[PDB]
Amino acid sequence: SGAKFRISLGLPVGAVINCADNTGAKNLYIISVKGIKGRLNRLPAAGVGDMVMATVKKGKPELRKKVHPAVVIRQRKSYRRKDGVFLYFEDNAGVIVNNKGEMKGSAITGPVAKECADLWPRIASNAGSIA
Amino acid sequence: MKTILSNQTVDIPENVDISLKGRTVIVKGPRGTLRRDFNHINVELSLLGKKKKRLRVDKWWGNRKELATVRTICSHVQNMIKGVTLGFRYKMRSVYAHFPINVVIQENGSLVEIRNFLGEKYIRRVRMRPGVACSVSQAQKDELVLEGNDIELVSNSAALIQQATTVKNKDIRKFLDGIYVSEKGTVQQA
Amino acid sequence: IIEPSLRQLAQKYNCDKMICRKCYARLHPRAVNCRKKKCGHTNNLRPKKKVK
Amino acid sequence: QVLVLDGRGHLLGRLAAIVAKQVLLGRKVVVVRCEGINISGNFYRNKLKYLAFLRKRMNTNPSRGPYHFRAPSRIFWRTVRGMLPHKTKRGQAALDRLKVFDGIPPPYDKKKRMVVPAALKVVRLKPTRKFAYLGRLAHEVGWKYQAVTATLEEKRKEKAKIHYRKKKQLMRLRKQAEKNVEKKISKFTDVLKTHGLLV
Amino acid sequence: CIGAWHPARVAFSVARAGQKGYHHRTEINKKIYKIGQGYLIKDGKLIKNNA
RNA sequence: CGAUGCCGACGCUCAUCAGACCCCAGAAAAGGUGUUGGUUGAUAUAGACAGCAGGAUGGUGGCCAUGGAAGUCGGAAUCCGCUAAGGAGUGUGUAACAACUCACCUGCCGAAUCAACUAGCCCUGAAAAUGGAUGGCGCUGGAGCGUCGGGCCCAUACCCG
RNA sequence: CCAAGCGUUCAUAGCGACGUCGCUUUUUGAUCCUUCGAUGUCGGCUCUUCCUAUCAUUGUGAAGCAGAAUUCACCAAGCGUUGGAUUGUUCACCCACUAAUAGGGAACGUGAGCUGGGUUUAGACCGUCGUGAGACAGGUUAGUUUUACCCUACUGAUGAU
Ligand SMILES: [Mg+2]
Ligand SMILES: [Mg+2]
Ligand SMILES: [Mg+2]
Ligand SMILES: [Mg+2]
Ligand SMILES: [Mg+2]
Ligand SMILES: [Mg+2]
Ligand SMILES: [Mg+2]
Ligand SMILES: [Mg+2]
Ligand SMILES: [Mg+2]
Ligand SMILES: [Mg+2]
Ligand SMILES: [Mg+2]
Ligand SMILES: [Mg+2]
Ligand SMILES: [Mg+2]
Ligand SMILES: [Mg+2]
Ligand SMILES: [Mg+2]
Ligand SMILES: [Mg+2]
Ligand SMILES: [Zn+2]
Repeated sequence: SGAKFRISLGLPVGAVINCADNTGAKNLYIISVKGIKGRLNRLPAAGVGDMVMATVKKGKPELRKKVHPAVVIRQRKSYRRKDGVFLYFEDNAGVIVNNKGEMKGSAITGPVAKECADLWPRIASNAGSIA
Repeated sequence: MKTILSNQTVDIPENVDISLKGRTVIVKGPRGTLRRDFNHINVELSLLGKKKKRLRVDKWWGNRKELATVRTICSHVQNMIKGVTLGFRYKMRSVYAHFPINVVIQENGSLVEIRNFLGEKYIRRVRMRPGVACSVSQAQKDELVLEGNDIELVSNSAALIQQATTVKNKDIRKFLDGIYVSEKGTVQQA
Repeated sequence: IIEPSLRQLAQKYNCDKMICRKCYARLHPRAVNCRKKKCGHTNNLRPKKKVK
Repeated sequence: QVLVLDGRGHLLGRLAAIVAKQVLLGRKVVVVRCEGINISGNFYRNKLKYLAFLRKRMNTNPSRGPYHFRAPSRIFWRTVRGMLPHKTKRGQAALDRLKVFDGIPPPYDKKKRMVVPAALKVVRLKPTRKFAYLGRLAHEVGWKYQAVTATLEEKRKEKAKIHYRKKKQLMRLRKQAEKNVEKKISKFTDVLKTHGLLV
Repeated sequence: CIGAWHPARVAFSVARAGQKGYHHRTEINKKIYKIGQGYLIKDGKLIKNNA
C-alpha cells in the first residue's frame, strides 16, 4: 500500500551489473527498464528496486543469448532517503526474476537494499542482509 | 401562409382564480399560486365571463411555427390549474439486481442521498427544485414520491434523480440498476 | 434478480429505443426520423438491439 | 453641442453606421450603455463570431495585434472604427469625436438621452427573431466589470426615480397653478390656441 | 533552427539569449513549520533558545 | 464611399461552417416529418385520420418437407361456414414445446384526413496545415434570395459652349 | 451513395460485389508559367509552430457490448506519441518499454544553423560496353562547406511622449 519514493537512478540502459544470485549468470546487461515512458534522447534508467530487462553476457550458456527479467538490489550511485541518509553500495548488482517477481535462483550474495526488499518480498526472503 | 386567426380556450374551475398581467398568468388555487410569464410568445390573452371564467389565446396572422404555440400556452395554463388544485405526484421505483439502493431524505424533502448504487462507495446527493418535496414511500419498498405544484419543477426534480443513477462503462441493457419514474399522478386524487 | 415489472420499467428507459443508422442517436420507440442535424434528420432508423 | 445616445435596445451595426456618418460631418457623439446594445441572431452564433475574431492574432508576435477589446463600449468603438477611414487624418479626427461608455457615468447620467429609431431592435427586427446582448457576450469573452456596472447602474436608477417623482410633483403643481390663474391668463391662452400651440 | 522559412520572421516562441533570473515570481503552498520568537532580555538574562 | 435619409411593392429563408452579383476565384451524388408552393391518387357528416375494447381460432397441427416447425422457418397452391367480424396469417420464441401482436370489427367524439411524387429557400453530405477575409465593418421588419417600381450617383463616352 | 451478398438467422452491429458520386495535394505523373549577370542540390541533428483524415487521454452514442478485452461513431488537436541493432538513407524491418508508441504541412520547414554519410568535378580499382578516346539511375575508395558590422524580425537593455 505504501508506495516507494523517487530515488536517484544510477543505471541507464547499457549498464552491465553483477548478478548476485546462484543462477549461473555472472553479470547482467540492462537493455531496458520497466515503467519508463521517457522522452526524446533520454536513456531509460534504473535504481534499486526497479525491474529491468537484461541479458547475460558472462555466465552459463543456457542463460546467454536471451532476455531475462531482473531486479536491481544494489547500486553504486548514492540515493537519498526520507531520513536524510545518502546510502550507496560497493557495486551494482541484480537478480534474475520472472514477471511475477519471484527469483529464478535461491540465494543472494551481498546485502540487498531496503528499497528493493520492501518492494519484492520474494527477493527479501532470500536476502542475507538488508541495508 | 399566414392564418387570419387561430385561437383556443381554457375552462377555469370555480375554485381557481386566474389574473393576467399582460401575458403573465397568475393561477391561484387551494394548494397555492403559480405565475408563468409568456412574454416570449406574441399572443393575446383574454379572460371571459364572470360566473364560468375562461381564458382565450389568440394568434392573428400566424405561420406554421407561430400557430403551434397557441395550444402550447393552453396546455401549460391547464397544468398550472392542475397544479394548484390537485398538485403533481411523480412516483419513482428503484431497480437493482444485487446492490440495494439506499435513499435518505434530508432537509425536509429537498435533498436526496443515494448510497450503494451498484455498490459504489460514492454518495450521490441530488437537490430538489424549490417547491418540490421528496419522501420515501411508506406504502411500498424501494419507492420515492415527489410532490409539488409546478409540473416542470417536479418533473425536472425527478429527471435529476433518474440521471444521477446512470450506469457507466457497462452494457446498460444488462445492468438495469437505477431509480426511474414509474407513475405520473396527482397529489390529491379528484 | 429483478421483479419482471421493474425490469419492464427499466427497459422502457434503456432498451425500448430506436437507433439512427447514420449517427447512432438514441430515439423514442415510435421515432420515424432522427432528431439530430448532423445526419439531416434521416429516416434510416433501426431498433435498439435486445440483450441476450 | 453633443449628441448623446442611449445604446439600450439598439442593434450594433445600424447604430455604428449612423454614428460613423455623424462624426464624419463634425458632430460629437456620446453612446452610453454599450452593454445594452443588441445583435441580431441567437446568442450562441454571435459568441462564435467573437471567438473566431479572438483567434485572429499575429502568429509570430500576438502582442502586435489584432487587439481584441472585451468591453461592450470598446467593441462598439471598434465597430464604428470599421466604418470610418481611420488611417487618414480625416477619419482619426472623426474617431476622436466619439465617446463610448458602459453604464451612464457623469455628466451624461443627468442629461437627456436620444435614440435612433432606424437602429432600434423593436423596429428593425421581427419579434420572433433571436438576438444577443452585447454585455452578456462581452462578459463571456473576458469582460470583468459586468457585475460592477450593473451595481452602479442600479444606484443611478434609484436616484433617477426620485428625480422623476420630483418632476411629476412639479408638474402637478403646474397644472393646479394654471387653474388658479386661469382668469388672468385666459387672454394669453386664446392666442396660443388660435395658432395651434395649445390644443 | 530559429524558425521555418515561412512565416518570414522569428517567432516570439523561440528560445533566445538574454536576461536570466531576477524575475518576479509567486509560489504557493509553502507550509509554515515554525513561527519563532525573537530574543528577549528577561530578568537580566537574554532568552534566545528559539531553536 | 458619390448616390434611396423612398413612410418603395409582393413573396421565400434561420443556418451551433447562413447568404450575398458575368469572367471569377470553390463543390457532386444522395438525403430531411425544416418550411413553402405544386402534381396525381385516394376517403370523409351513410360522420372520416389519431386516441380509448375484443379477437390468436371451426374443417385445421390445411397436406407436403420434416431430427422439429401447430398461422409463425424455406418452395409451387394458396378455400369455405357462423358472422360486428376473424390472413388458412404480418411481427414474439427455442435444439422442441411453451408464448403473443397485427390484418378485422364494431362501442366513443365530430372537420377535414392519408399517400406517392415534384420544385424553391435552408439543412446534412462538407477534412489541412501562419491568423483571415461577400473588399471590410457589419447586416436578419435585410444591408440576404426571386420578381418589379419611382428617384438618385458619375467616365477622358454623348450634347452645348 | 445503391444494396447482390457475408454475418448460423438477419442487406446496412460490423462489412460489402456489380455500379456510381466526390474530396485531398504528405505519392507519382502530365505541363513548362516564374527563376540559367545562380533562390545552395538528399538525409540526419536541432528548434518552433500549425493541420486533423484521432493512436492515447477527458465526456459520450452503438455493437454479433454478461464481465474483461475489443470494434464502430460523435464533440474534440489541451497534453503526449519513447530508447535501440542494420542501413546515408526517406522508407523498411526487428528488439524493448509504453496510456499510446497516430498521421502530416511550414520553399518535399530548417547548410551566412551544423554535419557531409549519399548524390554530383578533378585521382584510382572492378564488371559490362566501345577498335579507341571514353561511357554506365552498376559497384568501390579518397576528395577545401566562404561573409553579417546593414535593414527588418526576434531576444533582452537604456530611453522617448
Ligand atoms: Mg536522439
Ligand atoms: Mg487576458
Ligand atoms: Mg463642342
Ligand atoms: Mg445471408
Ligand atoms: Mg518558361
Ligand atoms: Mg506555353
Ligand atoms: Mg537573382
Ligand atoms: Mg537564401
Ligand atoms: Mg474531427
Ligand atoms: Mg467491458
Ligand atoms: Mg527543404
Ligand atoms: Mg537559412
Ligand atoms: Mg553552408
Ligand atoms: Mg563524401
Ligand atoms: Mg571522381
Ligand atoms: Mg574490350
Ligand atoms: Zn441521426
